[PDB]
Amino acid sequence: PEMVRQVFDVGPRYTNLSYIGEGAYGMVCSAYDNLNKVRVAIKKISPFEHQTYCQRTLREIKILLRFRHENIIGINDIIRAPTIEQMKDVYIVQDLMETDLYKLLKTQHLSNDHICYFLYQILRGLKYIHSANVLHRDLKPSNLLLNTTCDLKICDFGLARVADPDHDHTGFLTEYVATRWYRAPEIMLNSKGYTKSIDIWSVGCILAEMLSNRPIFPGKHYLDQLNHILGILGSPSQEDLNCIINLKARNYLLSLPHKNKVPWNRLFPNADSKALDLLDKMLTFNPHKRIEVEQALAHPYLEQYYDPSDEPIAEAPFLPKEKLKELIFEETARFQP
Ligand SMILES: *[C@H]1C[C@H](C)OC(=O)c2c(O)cc(O)cc2OCC[C@H](O)[C@H](O)C(=O)[C@@H]1F
Repeated sequence: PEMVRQVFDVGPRYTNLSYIGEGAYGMVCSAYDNLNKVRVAIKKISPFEHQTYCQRTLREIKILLRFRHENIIGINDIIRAPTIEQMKDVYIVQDLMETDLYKLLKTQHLSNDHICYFLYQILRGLKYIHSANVLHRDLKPSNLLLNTTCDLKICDFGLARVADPDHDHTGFLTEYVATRWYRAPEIMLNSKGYTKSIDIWSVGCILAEMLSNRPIFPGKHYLDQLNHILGILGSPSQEDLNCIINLKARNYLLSLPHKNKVPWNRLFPNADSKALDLLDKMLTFNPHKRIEVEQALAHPYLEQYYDPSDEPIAEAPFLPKEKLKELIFEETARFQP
């Protein structure tokens, strides 16, 4: 088997490997597809020792095999051993992109036209995801891939879940898995992240980061994340506080000194005014007042791209590790000769 840094056993169809980056449970390589005569991306996954890893791998495979959308990366092939006894790793083959938005923002300033086009494609993909009753729950620059002509695709459904708004309520300061800087304020107050507004907040954070090439809320631990959010949004209104019935969460907010809102055009003096208007509506403190994906697509900032007939929706909306390995084996059987 061909080896990189680690067994990367994808031959003989896929040859001439090059290291790219990292997935959750293994590395990502580029390779030559000898059948299709094009280079592809391959992610190695080794989840079978841990139950939670098998959960993350199975649910992502299930979601991506049903999804078909121009702004969501698809699974072209899945490589694994012919038997459950022999399969230790799984390889996911996907289109080879040029970069991810995290790396791009490290060194490239975006024109307003690029910001607009990137945001349009994120929301177009997100409309499809949400139309399937699915939440991505970990949107961030490193999970957005771009090709050489700036077509954008959403990657990593590792933390995705079916929406469950009737069971979203939780206590104050309960732990959360998704990446800190892109967490909506209600995660730290009273939300399990089971509603679609959790994704819109992350997109708002991504928009702000495209405007300035730096994360807008770079919190350095759990409750510090809320410090950063309130430091820019200012203190929540009485009405928004009244929507927080949990006493521990509400009294925490009531204990804070008053904070003024920082105007978006002071933070982003170069930004298009329409982009800042949409940014404000995505980074709304109250999740029930936060703009939804279809409203965001219809916002004037995105007028040159908006076309609901060309923004498709899903046709079909949505355990011991040994049973999960068996389910992963079964879910990947369609790609076997
Ligand atoms: C999803 C992982 C897929 C395999 O990533 C890619 O396809 C991919 C690509 O085609 C080109 C480049 O330059 C990077 C890349 O993935 C980078 C890894 C990414 O930031 C996350 O860690 C992922 O795993 C990704 F969402």
